[PDB]
Order: sequence, then C-alpha cells, then structure tokens
Amino acid sequence: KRLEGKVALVTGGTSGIGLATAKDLAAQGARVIITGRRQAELDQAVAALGQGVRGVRSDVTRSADLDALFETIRATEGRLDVLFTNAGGGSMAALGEISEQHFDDTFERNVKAVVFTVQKALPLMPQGASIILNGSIAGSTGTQAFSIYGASKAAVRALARSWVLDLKERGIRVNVVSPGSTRTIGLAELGGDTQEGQDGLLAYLASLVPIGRLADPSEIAKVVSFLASDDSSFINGAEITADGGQAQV
Amino acid sequence: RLEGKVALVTGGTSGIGLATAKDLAAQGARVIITGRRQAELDQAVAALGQGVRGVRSDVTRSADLDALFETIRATEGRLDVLFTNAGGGSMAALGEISEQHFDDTFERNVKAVVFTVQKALPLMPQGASIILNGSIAGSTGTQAFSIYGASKAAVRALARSWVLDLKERGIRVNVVSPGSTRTIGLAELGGDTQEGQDGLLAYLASLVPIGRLADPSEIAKVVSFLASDDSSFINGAEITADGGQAQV
Amino acid sequence: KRLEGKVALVTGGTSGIGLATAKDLAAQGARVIITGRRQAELDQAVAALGQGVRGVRSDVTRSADLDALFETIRATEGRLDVLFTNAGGGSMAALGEISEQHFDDTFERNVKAVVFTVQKALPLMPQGASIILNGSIAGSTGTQAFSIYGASKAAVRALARSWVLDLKERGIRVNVVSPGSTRTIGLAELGGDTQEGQDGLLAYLASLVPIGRLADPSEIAKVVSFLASDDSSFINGAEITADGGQAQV
Amino acid sequence: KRLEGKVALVTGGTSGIGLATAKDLAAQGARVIITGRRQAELDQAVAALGQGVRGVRSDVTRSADLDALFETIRATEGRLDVLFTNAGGGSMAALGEISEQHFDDTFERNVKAVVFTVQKALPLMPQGASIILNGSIAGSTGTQAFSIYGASKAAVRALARSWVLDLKERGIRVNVVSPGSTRTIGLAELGGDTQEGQDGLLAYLASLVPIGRLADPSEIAKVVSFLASDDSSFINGAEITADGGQAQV
Repeated sequence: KRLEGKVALVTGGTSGIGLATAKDLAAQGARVIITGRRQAELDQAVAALGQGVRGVRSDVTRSADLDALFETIRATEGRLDVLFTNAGGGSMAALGEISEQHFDDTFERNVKAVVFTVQKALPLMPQGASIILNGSIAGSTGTQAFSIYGASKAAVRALARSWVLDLKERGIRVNVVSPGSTRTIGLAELGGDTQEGQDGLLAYLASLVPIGRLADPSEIAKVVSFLASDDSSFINGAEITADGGQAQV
Repeated sequence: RLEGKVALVTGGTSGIGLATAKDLAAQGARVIITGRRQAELDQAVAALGQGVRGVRSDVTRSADLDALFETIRATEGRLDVLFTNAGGGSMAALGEISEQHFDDTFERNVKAVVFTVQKALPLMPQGASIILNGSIAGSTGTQAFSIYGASKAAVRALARSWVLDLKERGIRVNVVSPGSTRTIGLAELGGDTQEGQDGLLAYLASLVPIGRLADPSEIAKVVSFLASDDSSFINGAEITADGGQAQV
Repeated sequence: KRLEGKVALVTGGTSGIGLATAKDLAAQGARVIITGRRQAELDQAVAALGQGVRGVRSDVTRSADLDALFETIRATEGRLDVLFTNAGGGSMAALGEISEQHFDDTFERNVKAVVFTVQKALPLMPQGASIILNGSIAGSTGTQAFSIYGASKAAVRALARSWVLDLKERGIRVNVVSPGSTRTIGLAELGGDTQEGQDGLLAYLASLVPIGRLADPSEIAKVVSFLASDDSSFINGAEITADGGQAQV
Repeated sequence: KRLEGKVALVTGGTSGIGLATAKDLAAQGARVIITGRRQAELDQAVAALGQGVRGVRSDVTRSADLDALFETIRATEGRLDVLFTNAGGGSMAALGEISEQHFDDTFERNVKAVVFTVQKALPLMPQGASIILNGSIAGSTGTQAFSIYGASKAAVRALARSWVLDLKERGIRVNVVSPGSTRTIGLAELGGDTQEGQDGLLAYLASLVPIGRLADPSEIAKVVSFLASDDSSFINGAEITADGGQAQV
C-alpha cells in the first residue's frame, strides 16, 4: 500500500514499540529489517512477524556492528528509505543516587547510538527518504527518578531540528515520534518482577493518562508509518506526540 | 481508511480546505464542504464529485451554522470528522491595528471555531476526530501579523482544555499547523500585481528550510491522518507541516 | 532601587497580583499609576499603596476610558517607562455550555484590551521602555471548563513574539509573566461565596503545585519588577513562568 | 546587597558569561567561588574580581576534581546557597562529519559534568538554595553543524523539570538560563582565527538578533542573579531565555 517498495530498518525491533512498528510497516508493504542484540530473541521476532522481515543481530553502541548491518542492507536491498531508531534504555535513579554507569549507559544507547546510526545510514538513503527518532514525553516533562532518561529523550528531539538543515541538501527529512505511556514489557518490568506489581504500576500510569488507558504499541506504530509514508513530505523536524493528552494538558 | 465516516470541512472551496475535502473523499469519507459564496461552492462541489455535498455557510453567523448542522442530522445524522478551516488574514502593524481589524480576525479564526465545534458536538459519535486550523504564526512572530498569529495561538490552546471537556464524550481534539502553503491567500498578501504575488511567494519559499512552498495536498494528508482511527492515542496535540521553518 | 525615577502604569492595580505588583514597583522608587474597576476600591488601594501612587479608574473595554487615562499620565508625568497590563477576567465554562457573551467578555477584556492599551500607550513610552503582559500557565496547559480563558492567555503570549518585530525601532521590549496558582480574591471566589468552598479549592490547588504551596502575589510581582528593571534588557518576547514548577514537570 | 550572606559557586567562572556572573553575584554581596580549567587564567580572574572571591582549579569532567572542590567549600564556607553551572564546550560538526570524540567531549562537559556537579553539591546546599543551569537557545532551535551542541543544551534543560521533583523534599529549586548569542571570545574564536573573520561573523550573528546587537555578558548575568535571589522563589524548573527575541520570533 503506502509503504510499497520501501526498505525500512528498525533498531530495537525485537520487542514492544519497535516490534509493533516492524509489524505495521510490513503490513503496509515495506521490506523491514529489524536489529536485536541477542540472536535467539531476534530469530523468534523474525519468525513471528514473517512477511519478509529480516533480522540482523547488532549492538547499536558498537560502531562495527552498525557498519556490518548497513553493509547487509547495501548488499541485500541496495537502499534504505525509512530509518526508525527505536533501540533504547531506561532506568530509575533519583538525584543523589545517580551512578556514572547509569548516566553513560542511558546516553550511549538513547542518544549516542542515534547519532551514529543516522550518520551511517545516510549513504544508503535516497532523496526524499524519511527518518524517525524515538523521542518520549519524558523529554518535555518532569518525573521523579527519571531525569537521565528524560534528558536523553530531550536531546534526541533537539537533534531533529539541527539535522533538518544538515540533511537539507540530501533531501532527507528527520522527525520525532514521542510516545506517552505504552503497554510494553519494559514498562511492566518497572512495576517489578511480580505480576501483581506489574499490574499496580500499569494501573497507576493509566490513571495519569487523561483518557485513562495505556497506549497499545500498535497505536504508536501507526504514527511511525505515517511519518515513513510520502504523506509526511512537508513535515520536517517536527515532534508528533501520542500520549492520550498526558503531555498536552 | 475513511470509508463509512461522515466528515465536514468548513472553508472547503479553496486551498487547504479544497485539498482536505479532496483527500477525505479519496479515502472514502462522506464529505460536506462549507463555502462563503455559492458560485465558488457550486463550482467547487462539481469539481470534487465523488459524492461531495456542498452547503453555503458563513461561520460568523450562528444562524448559518445552525442550518448546516440540521442538514447533517437529516441527511447523515452523525459527523465522524470535523475540520474547521475557515480563516481570515490581514496585515496590521502595531500603530496600524483597527478595532475591527482585530474583531474580524478573532471572530473568524477563534469565535467561529468555538461555536462550530459546539454545534457539531451533538452529532459527533464516540471516537470521533476534530481537527483545528492552527498556524506556525501562532507559535512564532512576524512583523505586522500579531493579530493573526495571536488568534491561531488561541486556536492551539483550545484543544488542550477541550481534551478534558470531551473525555466523557470520547471525542478527540487535535491541531494541524500549516507552514507556507501555496494558496490564493498567500498570493493575496503579495497583492494583485502579478510580480507582487510571484515575488512574495519566492520570498516565503526562500524562508522555508527545504526551499519550497507546500502544496495544499501535503497539508491535507495530515488532517486525514488525524481523521483516521490510526490517530486514536493522539489527543490535544499539534502536528506541524512547515518544512521545518517553525521547528528550526 | 533599580526602578527609581521610572513611571509605571499598572492596569488592574486594585486587587491581587496587580496590587502586589504596584507595591513592588513603588519600592524600587518607580512612579506608579494604578487603574480601578470601581472608585471605592481604587481609592482604598492607593491609600494602602501610599508612596505617591495615583489611581485613575477607567474600563479597558472602552477606548475613551483608555484615552482619558493616557492623557492623565502624559499631563501628570508625561512618560511611561514601564507598562504592566494586569487587567483580566476569568470564568469557568465547559465545552457545550459556553455562551456567546462569555467568549466575548473574556476575550475583549484579556486580549482586546491588551492590544489597545499597548497601542495608545506607545507615544508616552521612551526608547528602552519595558512592557509586561499578563500570561498564565493556563495558556500552555489544559484544564476542564477553562478553554476560553486559556485560549485568551495563549493569544496574549503570542502577541509578544510578533510585537518585538513591530517595536524594534521603538526600543520597547515586550515580555510575558505567566503565574501559576496564586492566592487571590479571584482564585478564592472560584471555590464559591462559602469560606469552605474557598478553603477547599485553595488546599486542593496547593496540592497540584509540585512545591505544594500556593504562591504569594508578591512572588509574581518580583518577577514583574525584574522584567521592568534594566536587568531584563536582553530579554525580549520571552515568557517567564513562576508556577512552583507546575507547568514545568 | 540582596545575595549578601549567600555562598555561591560558578563553574567555568574564569571567562565570559561565567566571569560576568561571578562579578555580578559578588556585587550583590555573595561570597563567590569560581572554578577554572587553567590556573593562570583562574588566578587572573580571582585577582581581578577581588571581594574575597576564591578560585579552585578543576576539570568538571574529572570526578575527583569535583570532590576536591566541594571539599574546599565545606572546609572553608560550610555551605553552598547558590550554584551556577557555566562550564561548557562547543564545536561545529555537520551530520556525516560527527566524530565519536566530538560527541563524547560535548556531552561529558555540557551534560554529564552538570549532573555530577549538581549531585556532589547537594549535601552542602540548605533548604531554599537555588540552582541555575546553563541552557542555550540552541536547545530549542536548529542550526546547521550544531546538532550535538544543541542536543546537549536541550538535555540540560530537561534535567531541571525532573530535578524539581527530586529536590522538592530538599527545598532546593532548579532553573535554567538560556542565553542567546552573547559577544564572547568563544563565539568570536568560532567564526575565524582572524579578527577580520571574527568581525564579519559577529556582525552576521548580530543581524540574526531581532534587536540587532549581540548581548553583553552582564546582561546574561543579571538573570542568574535574579534566579539566585530569593525573588525567584516561586520559579521552579523554568527556562528564562535572553536572546533579544531570536528564539521567540
């Protein structure tokens, strides 16, 4: 349909929003490449998705893994139309308890990997290709024990505005999807390892949403597909936020 | 995507409203367009075809609004989608602003938007989508356009509170803010000199970072996306298609 | 005494934030002129303010009242170094219950008055004069049944960004103060005639602020004095929010 | 005198905006401690400021330098009332030319050092202490070849919103100053080594400002002084932008 004939790569495709985005992009008819750190899970994701989804095992923090993955696309498909940098990390640390490792790992995966994934992608990307970055409402709001996560997402959003000018001659457009609270394994885990703890956190976050329900990952994926499509041609550097109104009110 | 959904676009005759109605019809929505002048409306509705229906209407009159929504109730009986595109723009610098240069602009951009939604609301079912006409001028500053820009900023603000008003309804309010889109109105500002319209459009085209005025179809696709159910989790948000002009 | 020797006009000086502001501009030594909804109250406020403050009561919705007040300042002082437009109205109406007059009143008073108060004021204001607009955090956020009030404030803030371009040859600078919840007769009356209604609302609103404390009107005034003072010389078109962090998180 | 009886620390105090802030903070009567990377430059600053300003050479990226410096504050002054994080780095790299070292250096100094500078300070800071972070308009806008610098400054602002909640029990308030273009050696150095190259660049940057003039460093400093002062008591998590209207338009 809309994405017919388009090659799309999603880093952090194995689970959650990346998995749902890969599903939705394939349904629209894109060839989808997804990246996972661990081979067994990546294979399970590729099998479940089907529909011409291809898995490459990679760590976005490792510079060499990025070169290999982009080499596979160039060998297999010959171009990259859509890039969604979904690979991300999050942990709770309040000020006064923040370790050097908690900062570095967060910024390495959430911010540093995004820059180098995008830089390496560009030679493959044609004029009119579309890039989507994984922002969060955490980038614009304040949450206790989430300062490092939110600052990394805010840094991600800003990258888009300056990159608009850098990519201008290329003709590639970069935009940001910022999800509100979305039902995913990662969100549930924050509630703890006990099922009753996961339910409690999920219920509390749902109350915070104005409409009162956590997002389904498919609802986030549709935003990326719209951004991936030619319909988004005039959009550049913009932030599209699906929060149920949480960040808007 | 829009098949089986009733959609009303005010200011349908030209520009984005014309482009928006065309796109919603292509997606399969029942489309009703509002026009100030019948000859423009009748010629517009004929060009659209595709089961497009045209009602003449002036938003600044409650009467014209009341009549139009009664027709929707009789014919379709529910509005799935609402786009308020009817808008006015004039240049007034501080020291040049008339009391009614303000009054006309804020009627049309803001007051007509408030009432159009209020009269539309009873027809709208649970899960319906409302899209408002924001502008990048609402978020930025341009010399002699304070009155236009301030009205659009009010347009954007309405959605945030209207999310809370409409929560029990299940209706969702979102704002589209276009950048410079080629339009008779964008040309109007250059003047009725052929060089004045052309010289202006090239100047605004230089202003956009990509270096091109939007085609109205590019703005239209955004409203349809908000119109579609894919936007189910979007509420109270502003989506801007400016080519990055407001983003940088 | 940074604002010593400066003439300042405050609309809505009689009550709440305008009264506290008038006190603070007077403390630095500015000449302060305040406006009154009604003579009785305006006389009481000037007596409370002392310190050579003069009150002219006029209605901002009326151009003639503006011309009269603007003539008195030029005759009495003949200069307007600092302008604070605090005169404003706020009422609660949910969508589906909003009257034609309620939108018209709120918008005429909060928005229409600002344009005309500022436009007529300008001949008195010298190069380097500072203007402050009355924004609110309600302008950037959404609260149930307050759509018309917030939209009006958003219109106020937008004016400043375009007005900097108009006023550049002027040398006048426009900046916006957006208060968070501040204890005022206007805030309390919202709870109701009953003290309980007033007390219950104030305690509930206090909880919403992250610091958990309702603002004193002087705390908003000190921000207005800072914008009024020469220290704010490089700030232009900006919005400064003293909200207790409410809109920030 | 308003900051009299307040202990203030400014990192990156030796030059430019940090130097001016130290001068203004000292003028209000705060005891001022400044940090410099280079001892010779730091000593000249400490000599010039006078008024009992104390200098500690320190590289904020090094955790040990931070521990040493705060140890001196606890031994000498015994508390820190005001903290302004001015230490910062800026370089130009366009997308497709961004090295890993250019990314790491910017984020270590602009973002990571800020987190740990603030974290180590907290035991010293009493209830009612004020923290100011160095935002930039680059965080809110996009400029070609400045994606990393802008992303780091955007992350700096985001920390404040979450730190509002983290520090609420502490009674400390966190706010961000975001300067527009300010005439400084670093802005000049960036345009060209040559003075002729610098004049055109400074003149060009001046044109971008709506008022049409680059800021003096003292104009930025007054905002930090206001934020340092008790007048900003209700402000929390807010960003104050002194750009001459550049980002506001």
